Amino acid sequence: ALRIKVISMGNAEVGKSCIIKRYCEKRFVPKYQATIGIDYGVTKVHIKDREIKVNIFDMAGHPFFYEVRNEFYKDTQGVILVYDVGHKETFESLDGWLAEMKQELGPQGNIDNIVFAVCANKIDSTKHRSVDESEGRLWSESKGFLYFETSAQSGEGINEMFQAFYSAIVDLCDNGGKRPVSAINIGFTKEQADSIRRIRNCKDSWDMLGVKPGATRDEVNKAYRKLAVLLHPDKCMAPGSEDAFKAVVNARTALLKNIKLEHHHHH
Ligand SMILES: Nc1nc2c(ncn2[C@@H]2O[C@H](COP(=O)(O)OP(=O)(O)OP(=O)(O)O)[C@@H](O)[C@H]2O)c(=O)[nH]1
Ligand SMILES: [Mg+2]
Repeated sequence: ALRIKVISMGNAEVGKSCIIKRYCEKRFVPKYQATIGIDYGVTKVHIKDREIKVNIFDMAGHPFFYEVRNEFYKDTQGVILVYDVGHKETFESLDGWLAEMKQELGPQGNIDNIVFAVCANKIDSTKHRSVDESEGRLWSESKGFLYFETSAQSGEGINEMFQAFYSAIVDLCDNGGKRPVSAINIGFTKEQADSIRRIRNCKDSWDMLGVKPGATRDEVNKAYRKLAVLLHPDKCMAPGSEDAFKAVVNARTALLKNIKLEHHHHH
């Protein structure tokens, strides 16, 4: 039986609690009760035919609770990221939510092994709609997130979002908690293809990472990591990316070896 952790993020009054209670407790009330810091609960779901025990940390969206929320970003498998189509400041704030999560995970952190369901919520409201499906779908899908139009009041989109959410999370768990490689684009970036070819026909390790002689260890480190995320054969399906990755790895150590050796014979 699978044990996972789900959190909710997004501005106050956006509907995080009511999305969760609509699907898990089959209930909805119009009366607002702001989450105070964080609400913890356990629910059980059966998706695929894996039995999933879901630890939910429903977070409070008000900024006053910044310090309360920071403890609960680590070891997260799924995120319910919510805004209100009727209030565009909640959609714009979503970059800040990603930033806040990304720092509580440190530089190790790869939100790419986390499933995100973006919920454009309250589509049922008569009120003037200020965020359109194009804009939210583009912001979400361009980041590898799922996107759904939802209403906790009507139920629209709720069951479909949660079914897609938990299936992506089951797929993530069956792959060791690493983002599953999707057949829907075993293609590859153009800059990926350029970097692989530029790395074949390169005979110098300075130019292989894009740095000139006399570079800090910290600069060759930071050149290396941007190529590593670009070219790792797990992430990049282009032919020859494994050899390009190996070449980048070996170049980094060639430079790091001579840097520290020139620091030891000089100063
Ligand atoms: N019309 C409409 N109202 C909604 C919908 N979802 C939530 N609400 C209302 O919006 C208010 C806020 O909903 P919550 O779920 O408590 O919002 P929240 O994101 O949990 O807010 P905080 O916990 O304070 O961050 C409540 O009054 C809900 O009734 C919706 O889909 N449609
Ligand atoms: Mg809440």
